[PDB]
Amino acid sequence: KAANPMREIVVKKLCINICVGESGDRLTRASKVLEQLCEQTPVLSRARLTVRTFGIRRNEKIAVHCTVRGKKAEELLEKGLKVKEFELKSYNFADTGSFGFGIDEHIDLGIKYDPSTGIYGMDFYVVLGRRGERVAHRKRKCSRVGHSHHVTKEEAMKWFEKVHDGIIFQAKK
Amino acid sequence: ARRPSRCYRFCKNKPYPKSRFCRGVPDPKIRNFDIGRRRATVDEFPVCIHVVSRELEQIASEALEAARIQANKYMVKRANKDVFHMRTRAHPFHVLRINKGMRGAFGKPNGVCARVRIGQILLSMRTKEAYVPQAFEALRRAKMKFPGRQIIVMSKYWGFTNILRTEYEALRDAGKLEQRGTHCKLIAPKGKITMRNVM
Amino acid sequence: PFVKVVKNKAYFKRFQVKYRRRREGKTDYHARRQMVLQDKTKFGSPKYRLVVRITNKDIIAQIVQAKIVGDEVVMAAYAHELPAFGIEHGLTNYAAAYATGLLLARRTLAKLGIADKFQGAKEADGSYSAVRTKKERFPFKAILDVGLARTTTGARVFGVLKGAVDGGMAVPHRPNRFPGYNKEKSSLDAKVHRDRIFGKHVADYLKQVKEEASSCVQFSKYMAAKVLPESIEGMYKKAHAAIRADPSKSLPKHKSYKTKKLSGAEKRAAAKAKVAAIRERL
Amino acid sequence: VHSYGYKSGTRHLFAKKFRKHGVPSVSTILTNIKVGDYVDVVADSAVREGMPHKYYHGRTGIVWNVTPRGVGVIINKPVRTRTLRKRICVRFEHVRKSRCQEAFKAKEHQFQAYLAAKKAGKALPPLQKSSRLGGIVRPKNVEVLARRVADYEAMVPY
RNA sequence: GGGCGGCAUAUCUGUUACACGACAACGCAGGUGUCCUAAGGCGAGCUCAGUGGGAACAGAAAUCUCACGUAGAACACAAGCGUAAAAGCUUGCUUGAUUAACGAUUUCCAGUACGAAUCGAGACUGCGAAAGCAAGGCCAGCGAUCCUUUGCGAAGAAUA
RNA sequence: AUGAUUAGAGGCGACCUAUUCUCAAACUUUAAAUGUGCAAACAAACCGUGCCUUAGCCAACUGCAAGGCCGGAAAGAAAAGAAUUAGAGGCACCAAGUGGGCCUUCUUCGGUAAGCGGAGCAGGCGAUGCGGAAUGAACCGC
RNA sequence: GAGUACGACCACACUUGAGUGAAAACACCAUAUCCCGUCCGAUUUGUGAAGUUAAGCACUCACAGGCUCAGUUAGUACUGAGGUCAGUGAUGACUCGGGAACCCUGAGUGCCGUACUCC
Ligand SMILES: [K+]
Ligand SMILES: [K+]
Ligand SMILES: [K+]
Ligand SMILES: [Mg+2]
Ligand SMILES: [Mg+2]
Ligand SMILES: [Mg+2]
Ligand SMILES: [Mg+2]
Ligand SMILES: [Mg+2]
Ligand SMILES: [Mg+2]
Ligand SMILES: [Mg+2]
Ligand SMILES: [Mg+2]
Ligand SMILES: [Mg+2]
Ligand SMILES: [Mg+2]
Ligand SMILES: [Mg+2]
Ligand SMILES: [Mg+2]
Ligand SMILES: [Mg+2]
Ligand SMILES: [Mg+2]
Ligand SMILES: [Mg+2]
Ligand SMILES: [Mg+2]
Ligand SMILES: [Mg+2]
Ligand SMILES: [Mg+2]
Ligand SMILES: [Mg+2]
Ligand SMILES: [Mg+2]
Ligand SMILES: [Mg+2]
Ligand SMILES: [Mg+2]
Ligand SMILES: [Mg+2]
Ligand code: NA
Repeated sequence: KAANPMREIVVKKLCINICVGESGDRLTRASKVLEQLCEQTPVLSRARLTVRTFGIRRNEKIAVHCTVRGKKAEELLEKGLKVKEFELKSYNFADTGSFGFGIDEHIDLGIKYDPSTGIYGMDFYVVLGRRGERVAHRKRKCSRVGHSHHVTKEEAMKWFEKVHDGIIFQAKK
Repeated sequence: ARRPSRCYRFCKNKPYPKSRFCRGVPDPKIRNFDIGRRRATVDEFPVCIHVVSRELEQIASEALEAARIQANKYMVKRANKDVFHMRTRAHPFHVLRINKGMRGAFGKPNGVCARVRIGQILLSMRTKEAYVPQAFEALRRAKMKFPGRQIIVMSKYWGFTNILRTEYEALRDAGKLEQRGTHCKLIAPKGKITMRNVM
Repeated sequence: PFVKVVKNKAYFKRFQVKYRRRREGKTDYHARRQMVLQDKTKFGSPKYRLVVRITNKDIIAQIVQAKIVGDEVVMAAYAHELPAFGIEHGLTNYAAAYATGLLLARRTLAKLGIADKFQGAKEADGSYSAVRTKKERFPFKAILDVGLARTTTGARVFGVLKGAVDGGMAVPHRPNRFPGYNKEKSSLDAKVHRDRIFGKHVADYLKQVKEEASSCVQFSKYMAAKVLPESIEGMYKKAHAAIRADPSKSLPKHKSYKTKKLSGAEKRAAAKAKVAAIRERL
Repeated sequence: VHSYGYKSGTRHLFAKKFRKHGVPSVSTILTNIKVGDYVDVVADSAVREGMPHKYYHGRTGIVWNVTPRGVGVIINKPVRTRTLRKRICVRFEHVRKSRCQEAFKAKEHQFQAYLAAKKAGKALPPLQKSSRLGGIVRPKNVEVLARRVADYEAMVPY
C-alpha cells in the first residue's frame, strides 16, 4: 500500500563538504565558514593515499565536512536550491534516491562576506529516505531494508519537483 | 640444436608447469589450436574424426605444431579451407628441463610438452561427408608427426558436440538444443520458465 | 552488463552462513562463550547469568543456566507485571528497571527457599556496597548479561542489576556505570542514584512537560490519568514494599492461521500446467 | 619438510574444513571432562593456544589432570622398541569425549538388563538366527546373466 | 676426486613425502641473527580489499554520500594456518614484556642439554559493569664449563 | 575458489553473462585402497536416597569432585559368520661386535641416460649352502 | 495455531524476486529536561505512546540460484595382494579383495529445549 503514511519521503540528512585540498590557513578558514553556515562543529577529513598530482600526501587534513539534520537541513537545502535557481539536472540524482549539487560561492548563501575569510564554494548532498531505515543502522537485529521501501531515482525526482517545485532537465552526462 | 624427442618421452616426472616457481619458460611452439572455418556453426560440420592416443607419453609442442601444419596443408590442397575445422586438443603445459649426473644438476626450462594418456583425443576435425577421405588422409599424415601410437576414428557425436549424430537433427527440429557457438547444450526442463526451456 | 555480478553461483557455493542468532543480530557469541565459560575444575557446577533485555515497551529480566540442549530459565521477571504491584505507567524507565530487578531477585530467592535468609537492602540508598562472592553462607550469585546493549553510565541494564543486588542476589559489579557516578572524581553520588531509582527525573520532566502543555505526544497517557509529579516517589516506594511483600503475584489471569504448504507433486503439476499453457500460446 | 619447527608440515592437518570455519562452539565449552575419561585429541585450528603437537592429532588417551582451562591427557607413543606414556597439556578446545568404549558400555548395560529380566521372569528377546544357514529359495523373477554385443559397443567411447 | 664456487655447518615455511608420525640429495621455492613502550595488555566501538549510483573546482585517480561486498584486505618481516559485532582498523586506560616457592609437560630426543612452546600454583597488578583476558608481539629470531661483572642477603628486634 | 588456458556464442574492441578446449609437486569443493590411535569384564568396569573423610566446587546438600569402606551382580562375557595363537607376561645387571653396506618387487626425486646419484614400505645378499634358470653374491624353489 | 527472551545444532536455516499476516508481541515511531555520547539524539543514551504494518519480523510461492539427503556416473577411475602373465617398450589385462569424484537426475527447504504471553 503506497498510501501508507510511513512511506512519506523525508530528508534524512544534508551533507556539506568543502574540499580545500591543502591543510593550513585555508582549511581553518573553511572550517570557520562551515561553522557559520551549519551552526555546529565540523570535522576535518584526512587524506587517504598520497597522490603526487594533487600533493595531498597521507593522513593530512585536506577537507572539512559536516552533516546537518532536521529543520536546519531543510532550510539549508532551501537556500542552496535558491542559489541553484531551483533547477537540477536528471543525472544529478542517484539511483539510491539521493541527489546533490555544488555551490561555487559561499557568500551567495545569505552569509556575510567579511574579508577575514574568503569565497570558497562547497558540495551539497541530500539523502532522501523513509521512516524505517533504522533497521539497517541499529546495533541489535540489524537487517536489510525491504526492496520496495527504498527511494528510487524517479521517486526522488518527483519528491523534489512536488515539494520544492523544481525543474528537472531530463538530460544526460 | 634441440635434443631428440626420445629423451623426453615416457612421462617420468611429476607435472612441472610454468608458474611462480618455474620462471624462464619459453613459449610453446604451437600457438593457434583451431584451423579451418572455426566460426562455422554446429550444423555445418556433422562428421567428427578423432586422433586418439594409445600410449601414456609426452608430445612436444614442436610435434603438435608440425602435425597441425601438415594437416592444414593437406586439407587446403586436396579440399577447400572452408569445408573443415580441426582442433588440437592436447595443450603443452609440462615444462622440460635440460642440465646443460653432476652436482647441482637440476636443469633449466628448455621446452614444453603435453602429457598424454591412453584414450585421450589429440586432434578433432569437424568436416562434411564429402571430404571425409581427405580428412582421414590429412590426419594420417599429421599422425606421422607424432611419437608413439595413435588411432584415427570417426566419432558417434555430431561435430564437436556431445549429441549423437543420429539424434541431433530430431533434437534440433523438436527445439531441444541451444546453439552457443560451435557446440550445443541440450535444454533442460529446469529454472525459470522463459521463452527458453519451454521445449 | 559491464558490471561483474559478485553474488554468482560460485559465491553461493562457497558461502558459510553465520550462526542463526548472529545473522539475526541477537547474540554476541564471543561474549556468550566467555560468559558461560567456567573452570574445568568445577566439573559443571551450576552457573547463572542475569539476562537483562529491554524492548521498546517492556523490560525482560531472567535467571538463566547454560545447557547443551538449550538454556534453562530458572526465573523470569517482566516490567509489564509491575502494574500488579502499583506501577501503572513508565514501565521502561530506570525506576521500572530497578523494580524489575528487585522482583526477579525476590522471586528467585523465594523459589530457591533462601528468601528469609537474604533480604538485601530494605530501603534503597543508591549507594555501592561490594557484593560478597567466593573469589557465613554466601548469597545466590548470577553474572550480568547485557547482550548487545551499550554499557554506558546510567543505562537501565544497570538499573536492573542494582535492583537485583538490593533484592538479595549477589551480582559482582562496580558502581562505575550507575547514574550519578563521577568518572573524573572516581566517586558515586548516592543521592543522584536514589533520585533515578525513585524516578525524580521522570517527575521533574513530567512537571516541565505539563507546564509547557499549559503554555502533546509526550506523557500523553500520564496526563490522561491524573498523575501528579509529587506522587511518583511514594508510588515507587509502595511498589518496592509490595514486591517484597509477595513476589509470587503477577497480572490477574487453537484456530489455525497458518498457510498450507503445497506438496512437490502440486508444485510440479502447476509448473507443467504453466509450461503447457505457454506451449498452447506458441 | 625442510625445517623442523613445532608446526612443520601442518598445512592440511591444522586447517579447517570447507565452510566449517569458526571458533569452538558453546557445546565444547559446556562439556565436562573428568580425570580418567577417554578423550580424543583433535587440534582446533582457530584456537592456537594450548594446541597439541601434530603427532597427537587424532590420538585417543586418558585424562590424568584437569586444570581451570587445560586438560592433561596420557597418549601412547611408540619410540624404538617400547611404547611411552606421553603426558601432554592442551586446552579443552582441543579435546573431545571419546566413544571408544561406547559399545562395551552398551554391552554391559544390556547384560545387566538381561539379568534383571531373567530375575523378573520376563521373556527374553528372541535370539537372532544366522543368515549363513541353508533353505529353500523361491525366485520371484529369474533373469539370464550373459555378455551381450551391446556391452562392447557401449564401453567404446566417441 | 680435490681445488674454485656455494653452505646443503645452528635454524623457520611450503613441497618432494607415497591421506598417522617419520624420510635423502650441492632436490625445488623462499626465509633467520632483526624489529616494536607499542607493533605488548585489556575494554569499547567499528569493518576490510574492491565495486557500482551520485556530489563546485575535481579529471582514471583529492574528499562527501548511499548501497553491495565470506574476506578476495590487514595481522613488522618468508611462508603456510587462523581470524569479521575479530585476531583486522580507530580510540580510551595501562605495564602481565614484572615476579613467580628448583610444579609438571611438548617439540629435537639418548627420551640428555639448549632454544622455542604448553598446562598450572603463589605475589602484586592492568583493562573491563561483568564473565573474563593478559605474566609479550602463537608458531624462526639464538649460546656450556672456566673467567669477568652486576643485583639480592635494608634498619631494627632476640641473654641466644 | 587460487593459479594457468583454447575458441566460438549471446548482450571499436574491450567489458558483461552463459558456456567450451586443456591443465597443477609447492591448487582444490569431494575423496578412496592401503593405513593409523583407542576399546572389547579379574588391581578394571557396572549397580546402591549405602556409609566415612575433605582446608575441593556449588547459594546450599541429599547435588558434583576425590580417596576409601560396606554390600550386590557377575552369558567371566549370550545370540547375530561374533576371532586366533608352537600366546610363561613383567623386571633388571654386565658386557661384545657393528656404526663403509649393496640388490630387488612396489612407491619415489635429480639426471638424456647409466651396472649413475638419492629416499619410503618390505624382503634378501652381506653371514648361506643345497636344488633349478647352461654360466652369475642378490632371480626361481628351498 | 502463534509471539517474545534466552538458546543447542549452525543454509533442509542462506540469497533473489513477489504475495499474505487474527490476537498479543516484536518493531518501525515521538522526543531531548535530566543520565550518557556524537560533526550530526543518524548510531548510542534517557524520557514516552500520537500513528503504522510501509519496512524489519513471520509465513506462502518460484518448472529460481545455492544447501542437504539419495540415485546415476560405476563396479568405471584408483587401489592392497599374485604370476618364470602379455607386450621391444610404453604400458596393459587377468586372479583373490577394497572401491571413489564431478557433471547429470530425484526428493526436501529447518529442527530440537527452557520461561512467559496471545489464541
Ligand atoms: K605417430
Ligand atoms: K601475550
Ligand atoms: K651467557
Ligand atoms: Mg645425435
Ligand atoms: Mg624424475
Ligand atoms: Mg562486550
Ligand atoms: Mg601434503
Ligand atoms: Mg586436513
Ligand atoms: Mg605424513
Ligand atoms: Mg572487541
Ligand atoms: Mg623442575
Ligand atoms: Mg629453556
Ligand atoms: Mg618467538
Ligand atoms: Mg597468577
Ligand atoms: Mg610472532
Ligand atoms: Mg602466547
Ligand atoms: Mg558370540
Ligand atoms: Mg668403519
Ligand atoms: Mg650402486
Ligand atoms: Mg662385510
Ligand atoms: Mg642358468
Ligand atoms: Mg533515532
Ligand atoms: Mg531514542
Ligand atoms: Mg506487508
Ligand atoms: Mg533450485
Ligand atoms: Mg597393486
Ligand atoms: Na658461562
